Amino acid sequence: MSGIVIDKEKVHSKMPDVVKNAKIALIDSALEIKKTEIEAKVQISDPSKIQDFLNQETNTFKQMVEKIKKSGANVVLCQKGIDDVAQHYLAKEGIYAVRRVKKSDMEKLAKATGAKIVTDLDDLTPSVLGEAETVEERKIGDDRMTFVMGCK
Amino acid sequence: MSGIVIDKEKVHSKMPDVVKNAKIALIDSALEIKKTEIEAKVQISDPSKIQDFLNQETNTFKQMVEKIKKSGANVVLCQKGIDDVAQHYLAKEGIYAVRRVKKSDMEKLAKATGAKIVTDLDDLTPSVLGEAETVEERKIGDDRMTFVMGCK
Repeated sequence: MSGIVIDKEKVHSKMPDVVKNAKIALIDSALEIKKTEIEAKVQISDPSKIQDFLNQETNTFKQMVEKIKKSGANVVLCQKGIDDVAQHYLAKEGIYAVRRVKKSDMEKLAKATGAKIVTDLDDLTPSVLGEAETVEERKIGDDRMTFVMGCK
Repeated sequence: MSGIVIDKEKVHSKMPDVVKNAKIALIDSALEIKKTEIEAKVQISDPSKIQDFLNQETNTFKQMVEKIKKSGANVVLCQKGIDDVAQHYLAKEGIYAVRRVKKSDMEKLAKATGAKIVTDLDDLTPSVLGEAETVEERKIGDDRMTFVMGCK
């Protein structure tokens, strides 16, 4: 019982309330494509290739999000936002996810869990993850916070 | 040998050069989603649901385009543009497709083939198609035109 509390709650529904022996993935990168990248890439596209382009992205993205499960991670604390496509997948995988985690929390979590805050998903591997005996969400007053306990 | 010539060529590659006993689908509707509908629907969306929305569209669209094969049509002459996603599918189905067909040509084709120019895909059925002994593309001088012959 040594830890970090985070005033954030799991981003999704059917995500676990508790995770015993958590393999924590600290992602500094955003698990979502900015409205500006898409709008810009859509405007500059030939009218006929808009849907083709959009499919390539959603597939690349789904392939990229999947690199989280492949690392064996069962908990992912993202510094940025996590979009709905990424929320659903992580939910089905039973992965506990939190978004908009403060930079300070990310740094603390890093040192307390021995995880390496990755800025890109192709760098997410079993070795850059953090360890913690238990990661869980609970009601603390009128707030739902995330508790990272037993920081190994 | 009675017909309509169209100064347009098949929109795709691996589409047939000839179609014997053509079952012609006259589509007044566009087989593509306007850049403006998407850009607008993307801007007004919550940043996180952009990709979800985009997937729903591509699937609805692919389901809608498929209503062409289901009618038994082997030739589709669209009054508007046909996007790349729609070009590929039609190509795999061996369906001869042409886009940006002039309104006058559409009306002529209608009366000469007995087809009903549909403005919506859910109205495409075996009965609203036209008949023609042969629909084919060929080089006429420095142009590649479409010839609808044996108009039944």
